[PDB]
Amino acid sequence: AAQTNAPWGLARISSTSPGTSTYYYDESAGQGSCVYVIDTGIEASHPEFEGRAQMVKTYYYSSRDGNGHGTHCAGTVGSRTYGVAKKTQLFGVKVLDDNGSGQYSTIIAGMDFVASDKNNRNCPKGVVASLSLGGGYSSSVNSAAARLQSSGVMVAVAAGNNNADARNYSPASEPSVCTVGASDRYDRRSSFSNYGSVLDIFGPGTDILSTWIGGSTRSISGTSMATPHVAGLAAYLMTLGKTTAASACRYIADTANKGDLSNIPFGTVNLLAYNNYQA
Repeated sequence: AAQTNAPWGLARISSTSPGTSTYYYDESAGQGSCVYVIDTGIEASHPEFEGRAQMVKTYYYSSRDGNGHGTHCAGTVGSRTYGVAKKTQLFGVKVLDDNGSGQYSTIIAGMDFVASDKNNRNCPKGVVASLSLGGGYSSSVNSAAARLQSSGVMVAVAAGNNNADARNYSPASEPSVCTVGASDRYDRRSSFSNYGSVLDIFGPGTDILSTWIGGSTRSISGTSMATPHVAGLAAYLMTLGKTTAASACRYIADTANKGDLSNIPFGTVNLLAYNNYQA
């Protein structure tokens, strides 16, 4: 399948070169997979989600996304126009309030929630979790992400936006999950992207168009935007049967575009997520 005039990041993940604008992907499109977006919520009524998104858990007075961040990330995972995996099922877990903040204890509870809740859902092709959040190093936060991964969920986490080594941030620094840095449309490391040996992969993160609350759209930047590209890619590849939740991060690294990004610090992987789809 070909989506013309796609957001640059979608085109990038199906291309061996920057500077194109058509996204190419297998029509299976993540059908039969599920992606949990652990964030500020999802505006599931947005026409872009086509009834495939639902809120399953909140720790606050509403499950609605009063911020937009979670809706944007969910759109990059799986919206019809802005998403990588256009037929996946999206499940929202609201661990962040409408200001985008959340206590680590709430975030940990949300990760343990997903590890159990997947047993209440139909995801024959596999389960992914996208975590566009983080703070300073916490062994308890890292352990929760490790448990979620161990339970059979492909965990993708943001590296962080400090232009610093991600070893000092959580869950970015957990070795067993997939830690995602951000790049721009010219294949440069995004100015804010964290780096370091704990990164596994880069995805598009600067000037990413996606869904927003109020049935709208907007372009924003962050490792929060790169992460759902990788989460959606994992769901897509799992639906194709090419990899599993336990092996998808390594597979994405195996099949990435290699050595194409600029301003990658010595010791950080130079790997850009790529779906290797041959039309």
